[PDB]
Amino acid sequence: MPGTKRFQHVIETPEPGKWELSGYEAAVPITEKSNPLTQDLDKADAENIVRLLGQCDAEIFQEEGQSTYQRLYSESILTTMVQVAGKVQEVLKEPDGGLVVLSGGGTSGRMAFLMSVSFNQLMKGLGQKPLYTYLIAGGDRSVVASREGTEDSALHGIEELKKVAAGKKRVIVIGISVGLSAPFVAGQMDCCMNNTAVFLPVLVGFNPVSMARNDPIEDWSSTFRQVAERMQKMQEKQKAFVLNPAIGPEGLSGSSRMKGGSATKILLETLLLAAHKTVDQGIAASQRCLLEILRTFERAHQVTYSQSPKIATLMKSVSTSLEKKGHVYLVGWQTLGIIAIMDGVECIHTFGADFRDVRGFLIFTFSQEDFLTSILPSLTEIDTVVFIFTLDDNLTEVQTIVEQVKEKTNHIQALAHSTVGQTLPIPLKKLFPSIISITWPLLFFEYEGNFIQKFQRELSTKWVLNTVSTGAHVLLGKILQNHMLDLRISNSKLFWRALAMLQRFSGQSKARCIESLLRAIHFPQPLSDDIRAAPISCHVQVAHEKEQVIPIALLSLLFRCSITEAQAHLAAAPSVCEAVRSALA
Ligand SMILES: C[C@H]1COCCN1C[C@H]1CN(S(=O)(=O)c2cccs2)CCN1c1ccc([C@@](C)(O)C(F)(F)F)cc1
Ligand SMILES: O=P(O)(O)OC[C@@H](O)[C@@H](O)[C@H](O)[C@@H](O)CO
Repeated sequence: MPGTKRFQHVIETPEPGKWELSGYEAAVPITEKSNPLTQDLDKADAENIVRLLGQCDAEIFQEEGQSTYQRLYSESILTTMVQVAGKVQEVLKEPDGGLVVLSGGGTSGRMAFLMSVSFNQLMKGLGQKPLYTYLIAGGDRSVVASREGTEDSALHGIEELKKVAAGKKRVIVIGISVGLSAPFVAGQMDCCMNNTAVFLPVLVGFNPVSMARNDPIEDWSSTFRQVAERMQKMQEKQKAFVLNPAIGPEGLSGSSRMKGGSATKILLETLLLAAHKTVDQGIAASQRCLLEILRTFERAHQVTYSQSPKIATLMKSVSTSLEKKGHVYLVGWQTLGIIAIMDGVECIHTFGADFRDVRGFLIFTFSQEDFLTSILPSLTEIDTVVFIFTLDDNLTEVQTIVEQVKEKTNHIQALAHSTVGQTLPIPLKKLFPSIISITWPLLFFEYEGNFIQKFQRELSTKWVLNTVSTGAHVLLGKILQNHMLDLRISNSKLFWRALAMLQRFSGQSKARCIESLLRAIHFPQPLSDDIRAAPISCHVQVAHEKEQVIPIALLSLLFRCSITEAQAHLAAAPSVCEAVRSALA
């Protein structure tokens, strides 16, 4: 029938009580799963939220139990990390005609950017030509923009790869897709297997290959799963690699910007840094060198979340500023500035928030005075302003801007990284009464710009900002249990996540859920056979432009009513959340 092909991969909705027994839950990719720890995230208070998300983040370092999926510390994974460092080494010995690409969509693309900068610095600091570069779905401007739609083309990913692999003789392509999902990466990886003489594909994500994405890609013949299954066979001959530990579900279901983006840096910084740090020693990469670095990243989480109460407080101030109708400014220096901007942008698609709601700033890339003349005047009693810096930064540029921001605002908490024994100038820096001081041990670093210190600090800032941006929105009641129900469908994965949320919350059949979603997307047009049979990209392109698609679809189903009736009910209610929750009662 019309649509049977498009929706063939959709598993039927199970009867109540058989969600486990039907085999449905076992087929939900780890990355999309409901994290049991956060079943009541929507009820947790600020302090609980910090705790629940700290716990979730800790899962990245949890070891493999006794049958079960491999994890970061499992020997299969560390062995693979070693073999990849090794391949990275061959290139590093032979920089002429060598390149190393880090590629991903969305937050994977953002992580790829940071890491390619860092390792480019490191080879500069040694006076070697930079061998690294990034590739992000939608070109360079996707780094600091919400552009969720650009990950859905495999030809675009291959094109970008073609641009950059120029007339190189030896290219390593690290395809990063947390969900082993993005069509952007799948075609990069497949292209690589078709020219092994030059390309070496390495795929990074956090699903087992048997849960890799398997619905058709509109511009490509193979699925991500097939691609990944074939790379896995190539790994026996060391011609492709898959690096895919389970780190457990996200605390907000499917929000791979969080653990996924964290585990991406942890995993790839660890392995790249081992590789460099051991080439110049005339030693192979070994599990032992990786381990040192992993354990440092694991200390970094303990260090970070020991500041929990102050993280919770900052969340309560971010949440208030937004509950009223203020704005939140995230102001930071060098790469923490960027991480800040990345965080604020992700809030647009993640929570349906305006670009002003949580915005990042680097010293998007504004000057001391420029920020002072331009942005400073727009501030107000109710806003929250966050400063994010090292004691190594230029604290005279820092102290100025806080001086000036104190005038027009008082909610100004801050996030300061220091190596132990450094002191915070102005002991009357009770400009910041209750700072977030993260103090780091002394570690032995033989490289120039202390990269392990950079990586620690970036990760810890990432975690604080992610937990804050995310907690602030849950407190406002925008999250339903641990699901973001009212997302904007802006790519095929989101379209599938929407369909899944409909099955999970209504309990009704696949055909009904699908019908209600398409009716909601295409209203006021009725369901035709063309619409039913359309590529998912047509549904996406229409939904992207609307509001409350998913909640309307769900109300239609719960009330067993039309779209006209569900839209009128939604308008009768005080809020979307209240409409939905009271309909769920
Ligand atoms: C639509 C459902 C059921 O049929 C198979 C597809 N399922 C959706 C899964 C996976 N999709 S995906 O195909 O884009 C993908 C595969 C691999 C990486 S992405 C994404 C969303 N999925 C999903 C999401 C949420 C659920 C929930 C909502 O049931 C819960 F979060 F609770 F698990 C279930 C499945
Ligand atoms: O790395 P993946 O699974 O290919 O996901 C790629 C992107 O969709 C993802 O990073 C998304 O932009 C974030 O908003 C998820 O919280």
